[PDB]
Amino acid sequence: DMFLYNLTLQRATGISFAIHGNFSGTKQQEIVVSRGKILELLRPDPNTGKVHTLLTVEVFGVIRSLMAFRLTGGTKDYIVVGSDSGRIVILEYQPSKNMFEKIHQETFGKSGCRRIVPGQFLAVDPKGRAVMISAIEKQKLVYILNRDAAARLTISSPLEAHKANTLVYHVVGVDVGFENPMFACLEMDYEEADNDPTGEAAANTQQTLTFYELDLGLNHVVRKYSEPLEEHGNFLITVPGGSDGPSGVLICSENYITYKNFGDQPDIRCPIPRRRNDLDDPERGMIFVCSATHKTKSMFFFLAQTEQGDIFKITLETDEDMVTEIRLKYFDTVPVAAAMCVLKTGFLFVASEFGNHYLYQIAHLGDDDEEPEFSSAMPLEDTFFFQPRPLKNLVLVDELDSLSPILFCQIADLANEDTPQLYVACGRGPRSSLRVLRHGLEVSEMAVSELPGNPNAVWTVRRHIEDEFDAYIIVSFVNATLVLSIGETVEEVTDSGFLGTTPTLSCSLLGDDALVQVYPDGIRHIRADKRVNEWKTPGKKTIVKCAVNQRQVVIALTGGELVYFEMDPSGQLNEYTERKEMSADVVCMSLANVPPGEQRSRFLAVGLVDNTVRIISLDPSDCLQPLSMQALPAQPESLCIVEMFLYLNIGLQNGVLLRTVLDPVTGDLSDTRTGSRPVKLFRVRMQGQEAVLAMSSRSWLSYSYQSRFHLTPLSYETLEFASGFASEQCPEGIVAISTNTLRILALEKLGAVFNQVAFPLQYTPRKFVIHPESNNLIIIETDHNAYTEATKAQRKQQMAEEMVEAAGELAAEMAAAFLNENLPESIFGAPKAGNGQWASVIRVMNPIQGNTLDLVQLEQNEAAFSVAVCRFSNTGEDWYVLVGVAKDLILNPRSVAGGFVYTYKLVNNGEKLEFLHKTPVEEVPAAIAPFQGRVLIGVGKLLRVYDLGKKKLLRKCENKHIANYISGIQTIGHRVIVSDVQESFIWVRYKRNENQLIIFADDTYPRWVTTASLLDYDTVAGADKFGNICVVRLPPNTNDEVDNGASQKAEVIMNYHVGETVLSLQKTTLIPGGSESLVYTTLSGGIGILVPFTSHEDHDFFQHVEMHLRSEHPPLCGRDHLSFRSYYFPVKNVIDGDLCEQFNSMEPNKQKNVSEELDRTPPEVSKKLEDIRTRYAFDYKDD
Amino acid sequence: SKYIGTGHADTTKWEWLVNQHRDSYCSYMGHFDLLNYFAIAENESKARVRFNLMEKMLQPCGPPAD
Amino acid sequence: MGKDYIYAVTPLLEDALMDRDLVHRQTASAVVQHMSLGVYGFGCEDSLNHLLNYVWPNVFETSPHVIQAVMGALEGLRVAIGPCRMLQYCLQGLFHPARKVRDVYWKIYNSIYIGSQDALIAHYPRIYNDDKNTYIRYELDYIL
Ligand SMILES: [K+]
Repeated sequence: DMFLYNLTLQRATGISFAIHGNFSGTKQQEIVVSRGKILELLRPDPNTGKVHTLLTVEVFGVIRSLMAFRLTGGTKDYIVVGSDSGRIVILEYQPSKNMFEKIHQETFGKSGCRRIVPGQFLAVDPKGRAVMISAIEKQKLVYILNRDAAARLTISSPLEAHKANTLVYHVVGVDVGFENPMFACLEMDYEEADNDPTGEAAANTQQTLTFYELDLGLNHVVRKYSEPLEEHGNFLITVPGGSDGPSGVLICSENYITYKNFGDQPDIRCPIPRRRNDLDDPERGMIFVCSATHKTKSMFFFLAQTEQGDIFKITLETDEDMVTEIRLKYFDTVPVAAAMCVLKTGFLFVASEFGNHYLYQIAHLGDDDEEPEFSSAMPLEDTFFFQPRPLKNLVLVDELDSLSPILFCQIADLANEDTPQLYVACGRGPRSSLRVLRHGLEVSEMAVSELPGNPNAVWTVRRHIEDEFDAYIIVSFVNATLVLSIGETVEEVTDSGFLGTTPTLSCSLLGDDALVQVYPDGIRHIRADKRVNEWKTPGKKTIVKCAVNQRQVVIALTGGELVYFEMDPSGQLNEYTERKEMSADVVCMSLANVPPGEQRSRFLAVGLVDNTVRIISLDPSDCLQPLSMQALPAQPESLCIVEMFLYLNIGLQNGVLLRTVLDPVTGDLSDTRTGSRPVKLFRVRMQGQEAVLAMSSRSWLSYSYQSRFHLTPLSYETLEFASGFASEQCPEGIVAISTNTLRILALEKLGAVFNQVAFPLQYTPRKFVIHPESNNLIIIETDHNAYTEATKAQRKQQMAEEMVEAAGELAAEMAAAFLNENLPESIFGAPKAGNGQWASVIRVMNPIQGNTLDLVQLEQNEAAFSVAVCRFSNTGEDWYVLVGVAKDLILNPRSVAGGFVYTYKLVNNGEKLEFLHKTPVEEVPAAIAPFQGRVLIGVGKLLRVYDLGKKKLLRKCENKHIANYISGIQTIGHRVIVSDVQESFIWVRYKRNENQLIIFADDTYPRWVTTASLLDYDTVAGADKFGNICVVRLPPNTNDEVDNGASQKAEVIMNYHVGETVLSLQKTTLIPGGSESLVYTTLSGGIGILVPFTSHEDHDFFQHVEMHLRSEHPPLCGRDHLSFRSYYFPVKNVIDGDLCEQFNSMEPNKQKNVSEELDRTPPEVSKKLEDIRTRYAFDYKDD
Repeated sequence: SKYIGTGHADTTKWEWLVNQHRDSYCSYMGHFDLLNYFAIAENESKARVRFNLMEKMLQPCGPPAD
Repeated sequence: MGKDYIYAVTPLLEDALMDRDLVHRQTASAVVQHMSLGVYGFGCEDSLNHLLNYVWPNVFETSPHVIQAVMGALEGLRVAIGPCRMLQYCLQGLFHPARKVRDVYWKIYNSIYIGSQDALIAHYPRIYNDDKNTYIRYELDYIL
């Protein structure tokens, strides 16, 4: 029994359905987005656009439909949600309770998305009084939303609309004027298509736009009319009827757009226009994907969008009930969205399907244009040819980040700080990119200025104390200093007074306008009136460290010699009488900033070579005298007296931490170790409060926060300095340096998630590998339906010739501007073509900087699949690059052509590729697995074993018992894991004495395998298409030495439906000094981990917590939770995480009911659930 | 018997076969992320995938016997 | 809580479940159902499979009450064992040339089919195509 405990770290960020409205009840307006199972509410900012996330809630089910409405006269919008099980819910918001109040449920059908069970398509009436649910079969139900005088929602009985053998493409109800309500549907019959032996009813059968009628008085649903369409139809808008504009639907379809009211209405058609100078196949049409009714009291205009990123401002024209013109006019070109919303005061929320999410502010209203408007009234047989064009109306307010779809994640360290980074190659088309993920606190980037040299320490200190703006930026090199001034156009300044030919070791403000620098030849007291009080160093000694204050200057030379200065009420210096010398040199000291109440601070924590921190008073009564010394485990580098009652901290010579309260006797401590690189305690300002930005391997931060302690890192790579900052660019920031940079950073956040940086790419990256030796990356990039660079080039020039061929003065040229701009494929879409077209690009990239190393481009119809940098046995110590290629994948129906394998030599410290040879193979290669100094290739159905020859590969060994088809392959150093596409994993042992491949173990349970990552010699941690993580252990009864597929088997230990698709498993340790964790990333952009336990007592504790938490608190959308994870398989031996972590969210009387039901206090329960995350994952609390 | 998909002592392989096709495609439409899989796999848009599925609802497995 | 107390019940259910009498088959089959519902998601299957192999040949029996208890028995074995192993012990004589065994295997197949059809999607056996029609769902066969 090895039970597992799910958990999550980054929620799925893929938008699929965005409706909006007023759920606060107020004038303000909020957007219900919907993720895969994570419902989420947002709020834009009407002043700077930052979308501040407010509520997020799991529903543990499948969100299949999502429509808002509002009853007559109400001001609080609701939400309807359709479930996977045959029960519909209605929600409601609570602005103070901060949760979703359920209202009512109805039971009408079975569970699971069947055919005849409704829940698929959801129709609401625009008056809120009726609502309709409808499957893709006979069962269509209509409800009536009556409100009584008790301010609730008295729902009614279900209304039967059974009808044998029909389909439904789409259902949206009709804006009728206070009548028996009308519901539209694009039906399709097929009972004609079920008897013909010749089978011509697959043709000659088209949609009817049947309308449905409720009868309130007589309590039955009757059908209104039925009229045949012409061409097949995707989605439909309801035209706003009532007293403003006519009542109809306008059917978008294959290349046309068609109004069709019922009545005596004649039906306009108008075709969808095409771009100037297409680069496509003219076989493919163009349809729409989304629609956005902008209902205003005075008028309305639509904004719908094509495939290729084109928003159309359809300005409808009509009569009182007749229709006159559907004239068209484009709005602009943005990236692709799947649903989007328009917000008042002109906000547009472009919600992409892939990658980032956008938010546009409408800068120019109305129709102010020079490109001509189109119409349906024009005679044309030729379609309208319009211009593509840059961004002209809209402006991009903010770029909301997302990560979906995460394809191939690897967890590894490719830098010099402790934490393993997350390299994720994810994207879609030419918008794809490579993203570096880290996990520390939200470091806000402010300024970048790269300089030659090595800055060590750079302060930002005021000139005068009254200012909320600082004065200078002091970039101290090794051989000089760079002095900068904040004139908001920051350049090198001269009249600062410093003039640092020597490096600056501290910057402090002693006088009211007197700045003090610390340099190895002395101390230069610099009043704002340019007077120089230069202190000289006696002898050839150098100053090492110092301890500054607003009235005290404590320094330390070589020899442990303390020289104390004093600020007068006049503002000048007086040297203290006794220079207290030490037995060891001073490695670090600490003196606080003075409080405004007292005139001086007492303590002086002095770290030495003697490894004994010493407490020294600086009062005039006991100044420079011993108080208490205390030995230390290592040699510190810095010390900092900080606040949030007196505090001190001690950083060791590795990235570990201890604590020390500031006192004549020390009492409190909690240690934290998350280090191998020494700690630098530098002063910061966290929202009006001081903390210690400890700089180690990472830039760590321990802070008291109302005595809620946290050891917290920064979400950025290695740094070496910090201080405060205040300017017009950033009134509260952090000045940070590293090797060969100069940056301004900032910290503003209390919460903790991943924070990232991204690298641009070209195609959709299938897979990449690490170079071991030089530590570089090998990206392979592959698209279906694409043109490569050369075919794009000579295609454009050939089409230019084809525009010289048009037989006419050829008295002027379009080519002079037409050969100028290649549109950036980042934003201007992509020239998609073909059915068997392919492309391929292979790239090397360095993750420290941004730049690329080598580029290879390939054949048109030959696209790269796999790669493994491997050394071979019988050759030298040199790595290669292998690439498999397939040929002409007519993918549906599957018919392929062949394969080839390249070989690149990987020279120049892995920084330049070169071709060596090429070999043929009759079928698609899908496997490059290095193995015992040779490479393995599993091709098609026949598993093979190759080796390098000087002109080709030299086939040695080959299996053919493998039944269907071979997808992937992974090997422990002896045994071989075969990833069969229908059957489960197949264990293969190879005879080295005989050259023979042997299958000895199998499964009876066919799983649609994608990926795997192994843990030991006997357990295989697989995945699935649909979302079933599975692990199968080999029994120790399996005879290793042998000669349905096998009588012996391998038994399941785990089956756990996730609900999304998992792509790259990797067991690792996320935090330093931690434990094992089997990380699953998933397709929708999320990250999930897995957990091993300690004891059956802990496990049955959590199990009883499940036993009571399920029925004593049901899920939100009414999904039977055990029947949700138990969807395909019976679940075996997993404890869910997020179900059992709603104790932080339930009602306090039920906290009493459950916590006292198990006889345990809620601080004990919540502390127990703190312990798991602080143990394994990214939790930050400091004991 | 009145439920759709009930077999009996005369139902043939074409009937059972086209039934498991039709509820297969209804299941494909029924999920929410396998469409994102097919849209990432071959390069399309999701509405194109939905429309191709709904058009291949009445086509596939062709004409019957005889 | 009777999950650790099933093992000694199994040979007890062997002399019970062996072919003696109507009350044994009927009530003991109801015990198969109730046990099968008590253990649901609780870490026990192979015992129940060893039950299942003794359950299965009892199907061809003429009395309607005891075949009814066989039906609900197979419904409990459906919900605990899973749909896969039910269907794998189902597909044998679906097309057998005899109406008597066909009424049987179709009837069990309908009682499988109404309950949780949506789970059957992955567990369909793939059948390769003839000349006239396409039988391969390539949707289950796309490769990245
Ligand atoms: K030392």
